[PDB]
Amino acid sequence: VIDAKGLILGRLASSVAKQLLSGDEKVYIINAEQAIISGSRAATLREYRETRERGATEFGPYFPKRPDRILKRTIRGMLPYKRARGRDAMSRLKVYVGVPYELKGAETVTIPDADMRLLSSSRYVELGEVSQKMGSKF
Amino acid sequence: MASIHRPKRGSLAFSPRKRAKSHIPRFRAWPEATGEPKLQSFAGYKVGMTHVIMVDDTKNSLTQGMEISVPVTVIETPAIRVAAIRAYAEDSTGEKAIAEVWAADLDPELKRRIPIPAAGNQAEALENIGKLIEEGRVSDVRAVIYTLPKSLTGVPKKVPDIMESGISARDLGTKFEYSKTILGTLVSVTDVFKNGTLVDTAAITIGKGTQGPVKRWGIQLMKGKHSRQGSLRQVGTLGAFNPSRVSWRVPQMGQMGYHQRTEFNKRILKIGSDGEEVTPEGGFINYGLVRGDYILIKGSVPGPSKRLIRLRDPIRAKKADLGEPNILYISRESKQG
RNA sequence: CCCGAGAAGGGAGGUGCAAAGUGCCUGAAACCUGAUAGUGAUGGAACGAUACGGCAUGAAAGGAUCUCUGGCAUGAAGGAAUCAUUCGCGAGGAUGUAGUACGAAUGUCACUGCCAGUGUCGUAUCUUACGUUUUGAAGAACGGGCCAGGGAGUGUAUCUU
RNA sequence: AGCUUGUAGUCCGUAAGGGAGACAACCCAGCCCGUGGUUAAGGUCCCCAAGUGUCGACUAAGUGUUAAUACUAAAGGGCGUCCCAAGCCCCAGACAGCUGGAAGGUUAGCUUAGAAGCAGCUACCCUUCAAAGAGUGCGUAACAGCUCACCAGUCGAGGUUUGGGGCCCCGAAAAUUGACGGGGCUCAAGUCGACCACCGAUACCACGGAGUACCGCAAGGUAAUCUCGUAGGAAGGCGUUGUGUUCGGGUCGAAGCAGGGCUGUGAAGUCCUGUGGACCGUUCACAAACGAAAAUCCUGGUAAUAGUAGCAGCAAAGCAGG
RNA sequence: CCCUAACUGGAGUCCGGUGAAGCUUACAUUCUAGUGCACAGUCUAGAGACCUCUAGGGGGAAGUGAAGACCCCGUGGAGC
RNA sequence: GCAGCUUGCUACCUCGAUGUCGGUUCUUUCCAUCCUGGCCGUGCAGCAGCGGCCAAGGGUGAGGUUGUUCGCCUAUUAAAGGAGAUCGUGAGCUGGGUUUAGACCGUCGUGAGACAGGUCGGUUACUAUCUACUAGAGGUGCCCGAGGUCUGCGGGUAAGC
RNA sequence: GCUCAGGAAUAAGAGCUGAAUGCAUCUAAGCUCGAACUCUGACCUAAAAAGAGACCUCUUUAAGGAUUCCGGUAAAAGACC
Ligand SMILES: [Mg+2]
Ligand SMILES: [Mg+2]
Ligand SMILES: [Mg+2]
Ligand SMILES: [Mg+2]
Ligand SMILES: [Mg+2]
Ligand SMILES: [Mg+2]
Ligand SMILES: [Mg+2]
Ligand SMILES: [Mg+2]
Repeated sequence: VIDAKGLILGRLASSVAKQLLSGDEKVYIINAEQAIISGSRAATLREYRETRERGATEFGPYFPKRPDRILKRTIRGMLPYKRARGRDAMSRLKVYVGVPYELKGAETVTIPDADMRLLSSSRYVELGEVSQKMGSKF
Repeated sequence: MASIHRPKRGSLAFSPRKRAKSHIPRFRAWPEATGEPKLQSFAGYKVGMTHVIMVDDTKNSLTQGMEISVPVTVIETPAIRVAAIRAYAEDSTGEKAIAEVWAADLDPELKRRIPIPAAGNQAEALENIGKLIEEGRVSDVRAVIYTLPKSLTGVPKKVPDIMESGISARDLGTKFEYSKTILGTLVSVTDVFKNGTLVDTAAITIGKGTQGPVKRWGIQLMKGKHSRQGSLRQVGTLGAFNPSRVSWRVPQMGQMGYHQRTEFNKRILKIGSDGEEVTPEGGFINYGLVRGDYILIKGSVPGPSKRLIRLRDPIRAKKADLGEPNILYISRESKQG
């Protein structure tokens, strides 16, 4: 299992996507609600608001609201989910808000690359804040 | 092009407009408890309409202190039985049922709806729920009630209707204790609502079958010379050249009626016990005559006669405590001719 | 002879080398009915080419130093890993190990009973049909529903090579 | 003006294959078939093969992440931030503050009463002391003080004026929902100056094979200096029907038809199995009513549409029993 | 007409019998932007989409009917 | 400098047909804000004005002339904003104008005839194959078999102004 | 006949703290308010949510479901009660 406590969003997603595609057992991202998204507050909120309200009702883009749904969607883009390889990879990913009971006390590991300590300044927001600004109870 | 502006035809806050999946209204939101323990809902069957002459007492109203005529809907409310207790758990993904305990004694006619539960665990299951609440897992408690339509005569059915209600208290322990006290008993309408208070009503509306755009959305007919050219009750245009599709917001034909609707701030004018005080000569049309206890509601109520009406205490009321209405005359004229 | 209302038609049973059963020689395709193989109700398209797999078939006309798996000898272009010395702020370089171990293929000795081929499905790369008019065609330019057959530089005189 | 008309080179037309998101004519490359190897353009976080590579700085705007390009916004400004140079004052003491001073005379010339430093001539209103003024402003008929300019005590280290550059910000508003190719990216997965390793074509190298050009009596020899192709020119072959001639096959099963095996670069040939029941080839030559996928082609057969429209409108006619 | 409502008979809807024709290279469950002979269901990148059937009005297929009647051209015609 | 909402310029697509102007019906988008919400300045006492900034949720109507768009006028009103969608919308409607064949008036021509001037008259085709949408059903997938009661990933809203 | 708010985070804007630039300064970090906008709260729909759900009861040659029959709070056919 992978703990998303204080990790960059795209860096984490890229690493997880590649080592899903390499072919192994399934992976678990827990605490997927305090992942970091570097960038100023206003710009992040603006971009996510425009992403949220963009579709048409019958067939438009249905961007999710829940935090783990957002993280799953972010990983979904770095992956050929229309092919068979990509669909099989998407079948082996499980991102949880908080800690599920069955993964309680499980052994964890982290991506040493995606670390908020590796950031120049203090210009970032946490994923749960954007989730609540988009109107989600988690 | 100098266009003349017009509000949109009909409301899109109720779409899609499809048949209700059940014949029993379901409540999505329960109010906040502000008093001693009690149920937050009740059920009954609609009969018909009359009018009463009551001394006006609405504060600050123009017609204060003088007689007025008011339309009222009479609703038959035989006593209900509290048949089970259900416990819910809160987590990230919302509430989740985690336990139920049924009453030992039940009506034999409940076998028509579901097979009768057998008396297994009653004390042990209740203490199990108590231990769960003691270890802080349970968040709220709900009661399961059903009606007993066999006592009425104007309603042909003899099979009960099962639904879930809510208990009103300021603590989970109090709700559990009250639910234990009232489990497996008969609750009368007077134990839930006080005379003169407001309520919210839900019910399935009258069904009209498939209807066209004019009667379903209230669009305009074709006027003048266009009224005799081939299209009179059809819609004008289905869309523009681009986008090359028909929008879901364009009026079209389909199901009309038999949806679930809610009415707000209906006042209760009288809690009765004897049916001879409301029954007109010759009885109500297509129903018969009232036999049990009833209740008078100011205004109209969604749904036709012989339909189940659910009641819950108000969720968006404004006005303060009103008081007991002063009913002077209740019309018992024949509804026929 | 049996069924059938039957001068309909069907079944059984005969004639004839052979049903060729009356507009009856042979009896193609489009189209229609059934059966068999592959696939199939979470799925993206010029309907295919190339390589690798699943399932089904592989009697004749195709292979028997042939199919499968390995050993040994020679091996063109190319050509490491490992270790040591040394240079560089560093990622790394140079020399030696070494043109060595390997390397398309060419021969040879055992081993095995399959391989070639055909149908359909899956995975990876690539491709927006065909003729024509056009500077430019996948075109929102024109032509064709489909199948069979028919369908377009020929003769006399004269000149030139 | 993706306008019109010239000119030099090279291309598309008639040009594959590799890379640019897709791209007639932009970059690498001009191409017979098969196998191995190394590179070009371009790239190396994931989609996607190979770097979460190295060194030194910049950007805080999601700016940017777009060789050329018909696809990318300007003048002007910025005490936004990063650099270079030039002057000026400077620890015996520069700037911002803490302070007061700005007293001599004047109430300056002023008619309105009054514009008494602040409507309207003048001039430093003191010989003199840091300061002392014809002087801005709260006040201000006029003033007046409070005090402007202007210096003085005070702290205790750098301060200040200009010019030339890099990036960014404002200037910056459009109509279905949405385009760095997408996800995303902040000491970078952006920009600038350098560097290292690897990936990546039919290019280049090696081996085998086909054809062609030219020479040679033949055997065979040479080809880094041969292998793209529309209009078009030229050479050699396959097939259909028949005639002259040579050699044959067939009721122990000809032609034809359906499906298969092998040969040939190919037009095509030959053989096998099922059906069929009477004719068919071959050597050397010669002939033609000689080869079809297309003409809103001609004739015949037959689909979908589809168990659909119609069987109502001007004369709505039938029911019981036998 | 404001502003539409109820009703009547014939069709339609449902069942039995009878029984055509016209568009058609192929495939096809789509939507947005770009690109492209500058107006794409099929290309490029995304977003969506379980399959079959019935009813319904006509948004799109630059829907079908048809070698443009408007303009020009032809050392083409006719009438006046 | 921006927009492409007026008129020009060009000739890249369409002549084996992409059915014109205005109005009507219905849906949607933009903001460069007419009213409604919030702020700043004033040569803003109050009332009411003038100028600017944020904001596209809701509203933006009834009539007389005219085919008209445009524009003028009338009485209300919080205000009676402007544009885009093949100058949205004819397999939805209308046919007033323009754009056929008939005739009259004026002006041109010797004349047949013409006007870029006026006036009167003058046929609106189709049984929906595919897709999209609006509603109603039958399957298969997940699943011990069946029934019941719930949760809520998501979708919609102007539900009030 | 009924037809509300309240709250969270914000735009223009108004302030607090505060240095670069000893002072001053709404801004460079940080913080507090602030719209008919946005979100939440009401309301309608929603296990075909492919992570394809939770709980309870009855019963596995049964529970139960359909067809026939008498009907309508429903209804184009189906479905529904
Ligand atoms: Mg040409
Ligand atoms: Mg032929
Ligand atoms: Mg060329
Ligand atoms: Mg190319
Ligand atoms: Mg040629
Ligand atoms: Mg033919
Ligand atoms: Mg000529
Ligand atoms: Mg139309």
